[PDB]
Amino acid sequence: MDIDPYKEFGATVELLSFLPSDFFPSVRDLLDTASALYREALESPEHCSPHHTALRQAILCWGELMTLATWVGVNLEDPASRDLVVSYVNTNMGLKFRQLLWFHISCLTFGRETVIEYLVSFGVWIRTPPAYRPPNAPILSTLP
Amino acid sequence: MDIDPYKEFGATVELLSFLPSDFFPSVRDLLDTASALYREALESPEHCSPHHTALRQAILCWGELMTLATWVGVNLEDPASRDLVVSYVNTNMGLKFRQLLWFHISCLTFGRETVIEYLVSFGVWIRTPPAYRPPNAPILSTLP
Amino acid sequence: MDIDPYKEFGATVELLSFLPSDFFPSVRDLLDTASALYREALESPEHCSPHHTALRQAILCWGELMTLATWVGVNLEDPASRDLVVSYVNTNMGLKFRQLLWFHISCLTFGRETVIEYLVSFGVWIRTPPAYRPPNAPILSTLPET
Amino acid sequence: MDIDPYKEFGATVELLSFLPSDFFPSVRDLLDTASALYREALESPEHCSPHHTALRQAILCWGELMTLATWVGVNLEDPASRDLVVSYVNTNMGLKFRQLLWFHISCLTFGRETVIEYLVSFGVWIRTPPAYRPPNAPILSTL
Amino acid sequence: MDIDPYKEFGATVELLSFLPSDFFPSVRDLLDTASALYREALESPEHCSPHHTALRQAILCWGELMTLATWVGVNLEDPASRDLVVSYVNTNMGLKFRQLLWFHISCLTFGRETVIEYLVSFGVWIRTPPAYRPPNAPILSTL
Amino acid sequence: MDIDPYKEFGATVELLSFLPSDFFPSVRDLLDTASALYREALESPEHCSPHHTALRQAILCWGELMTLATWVGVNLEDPASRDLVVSYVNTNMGLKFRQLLWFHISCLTFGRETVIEYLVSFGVWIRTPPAYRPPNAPILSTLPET
Repeated sequence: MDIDPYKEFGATVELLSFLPSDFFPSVRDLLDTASALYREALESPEHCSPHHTALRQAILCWGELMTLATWVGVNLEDPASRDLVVSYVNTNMGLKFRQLLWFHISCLTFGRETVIEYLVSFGVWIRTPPAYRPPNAPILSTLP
Repeated sequence: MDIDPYKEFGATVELLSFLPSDFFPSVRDLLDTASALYREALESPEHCSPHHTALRQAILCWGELMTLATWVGVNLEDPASRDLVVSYVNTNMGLKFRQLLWFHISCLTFGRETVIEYLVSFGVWIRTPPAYRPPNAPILSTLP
Repeated sequence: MDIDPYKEFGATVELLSFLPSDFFPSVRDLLDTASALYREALESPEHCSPHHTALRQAILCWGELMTLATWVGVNLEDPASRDLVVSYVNTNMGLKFRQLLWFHISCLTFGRETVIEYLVSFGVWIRTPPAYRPPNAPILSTLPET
Repeated sequence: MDIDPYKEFGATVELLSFLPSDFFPSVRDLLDTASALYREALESPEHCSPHHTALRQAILCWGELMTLATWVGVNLEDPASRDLVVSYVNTNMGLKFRQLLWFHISCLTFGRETVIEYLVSFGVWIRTPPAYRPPNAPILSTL
Repeated sequence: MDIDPYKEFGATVELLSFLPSDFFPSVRDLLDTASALYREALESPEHCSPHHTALRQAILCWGELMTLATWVGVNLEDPASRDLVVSYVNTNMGLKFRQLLWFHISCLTFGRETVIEYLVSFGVWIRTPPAYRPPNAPILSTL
Repeated sequence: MDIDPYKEFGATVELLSFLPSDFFPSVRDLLDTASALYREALESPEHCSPHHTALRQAILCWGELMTLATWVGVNLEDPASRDLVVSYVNTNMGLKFRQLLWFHISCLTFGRETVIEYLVSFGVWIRTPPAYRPPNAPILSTLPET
């Protein structure tokens, strides 16, 4: 099996792997934004859009990892391996979760084509020397 | 946040929690069946159906848990906590994964309404005393 | 005040008395069925039918007895008395509770006319000696004609 | 299963919490009024309103509860246990029966909206300080 | 900036000066009635009337005031100061809250013109000499 | 009782929480702005819009706290207690007062949709690391299309 999580939405792992790994925001901010903007539609009994299904699945899965961390924070005596597993869970899967949440939340708000164009724009802007690029980096916005 | 993984497809956690916990098949059989029957459509660049997106997400997530188990099978010295975490990962999340995979694979093949009717049928059939129920339990099939 | 639970629904008590005592499912199975199949409709602020209203009163009449069962545990300092009370409440009233729930849920799930026909047919089967009786009793299901 | 006894009739336990428990009449009076005003209807072969179904089921539950006292009277071998259970049954489980009977008799006699408005108005009377509260409490009438 | 709390609803502080301060009910009753009659509407995602906006803002201000007592309880190091401020907050600033809550609940229940007429009529009753004043004060009803 | 000030106006608290604490003007500047721009409309006997009614309650809720500030001065004979009370009242409640006034006055002066769009856009700018962030933050203004 080879399931690419971005192949049905028109992107790839390489494209999202184009931008540096520190450009994505924290998990808490993403969850706050999602709850603030789309909770109603995320909890309805409707196939609102293909993005809603993916977001629901991802949040449901993250809940189980959180419960696992809480359980292993009690059931396990040794604090050495406990800390190691906690850090692993909060870093390795956290990066992927951050990328997926960022992509889906941005595509719901600004539209998928705009996000796919912005990826290419920022990737090129960040690699050309500074003296020959515009001083202001691109940013997603709605007001003119 | 309250995301029910079955609310957009017309079911609930209670309904799927109606049938006993031992009725679902193993993970390996489900993966074999999925690979045999729908790999082509699962790997295309198309929003084939809302079920394909959920299956892709679930398989992608299960891959990370498998990689985590492999990593902790080496990086961790103590075999006591290692075994505990391995068993936890292979049981607690395994049950949920089995339920979700069974539901989606059955709904792709036989249709969602048929699976929702079969749930109710089997749940009632299993609770009435034996002397007053038909000796043959219901089963999903295609041939007459 | 002579009141019969099944008279406004087209049935009677003598019709329902033919069924054997071991025919009915246990209370926990009936509660699980009712929950899983009608939680949303049983909590709505809307009238749905006489069956829903009839069930919404029996469920609460049983819950208060369930609380009474626990109450006597920490007030009555006599194992014999508490055991007798608990067993009486859990058998004598439990049988009627099961019988009522089964009838209402079967009217909900299969239609009322089908339930009445099934009862009429089961009576005949149960009233004949086993020697001349077919080994298998009737089963409840629906028919295309309605 | 989180079921409200009045959710389907346009009220809730919150609204009925306005009235004190010393306001409802005894069981005997409530049963007498029902037997004098609606016996034939309650013994009919069909349903007339959701109120009739509710009253029928409540009266059946109360009768099944009353048989329990008679049983314990002759099957229990201890006086303290033969009295504690009877007192509990006749005092703690009679309050809810009184409230339900009052609500369902009043809704059949005067009308549902009238009962809702009567509760809303009694709340205002009971909330007022004594120095300004009238001496006559609101009452239900159908003249 | 010379703003009247009731200038936009057809009344003034002059009219509300007819009623004595011993006539209004306690805070608990007023909050209970609101929670029992208008909770869902007050938690809605849109405005229904100017009364809902006023009630929302007043309840928020009251809650922010209530947190102050809890804070002073654990951050003040003196008993006299830990009591004087609490007494002030709970006695001097509760009167206005009671008046506003009474006005806004009564206008939603019975209607604005009814409240204005009720105030005008209560003035006449309170102004009369005792030797001729009736024993029953006017009351608001919706039967 | 869960009540949110900005829910009937199309916004939320999490949306407004992104703005930094030093973004808002001081209380005296907001009061001067409100006076100079809407004294007549805020004293009229007519309903004008939900914004005017919302402001007319907050102004009085703040004035009584302002009076309370003075009252404790001539009753509490303890510099520490009075200073703690005054500072708490003038900071903790002052921040919320400023945040509410700014939002309502900005909805009055620029239109509500513009305010919501500006908040949505400012969040994105503030959520990115400074290294990849343009030096200048967005500014609030109106556009011909409406």
